Amino acid sequence: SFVGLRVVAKWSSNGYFYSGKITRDVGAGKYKLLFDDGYECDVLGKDILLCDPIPLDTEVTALSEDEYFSAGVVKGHRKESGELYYSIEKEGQRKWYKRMAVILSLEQGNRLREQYGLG
Amino acid sequence: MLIFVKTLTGKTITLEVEPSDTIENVKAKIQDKEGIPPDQQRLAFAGKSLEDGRTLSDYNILKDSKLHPLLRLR
Repeated sequence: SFVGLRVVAKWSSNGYFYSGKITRDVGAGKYKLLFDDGYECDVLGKDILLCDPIPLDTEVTALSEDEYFSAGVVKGHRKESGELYYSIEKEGQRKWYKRMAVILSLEQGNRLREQYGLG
Repeated sequence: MLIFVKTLTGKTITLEVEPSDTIENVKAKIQDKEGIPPDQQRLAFAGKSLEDGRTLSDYNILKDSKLHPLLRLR
């Protein structure tokens, strides 16, 4: 049911949500997640957003070219060769970011939980 | 100040630091959180190594609070 779905999920109380996919429901409200960067761990369902792609006008945190993460707003997405890219605006300028370069702060992800949270 | 550190496993962790933190202190913070001994840690920011003997301020990385640098272990 949720297995194989793309999600954004955090693994600590006050942590950031990172993109990945669910690989298993392990019960006790936990799910095994494979994050896109290769990290695998069990995460609480309350900490999973079943949101893919992240919707337009969501405030996110994105890794720019210069290797700083900072806040921006999603303005579009595109799928190419099976990879997803987001068009994100920062300080008035849009650039294209790989999916795995886009994360959510606690506050940013909490804004999505009512609509998209698991459970 | 919030920073991110990408480990060799693919996992990214956060830390709080100030410009006055020494690189050795950053490595000790990474050990404390993630268990990686400092002797295994080689840090970089945007392709430039952050070396023992220095502080974060020496690299002019930390600006205002909204910019969160990603350091990488190599």
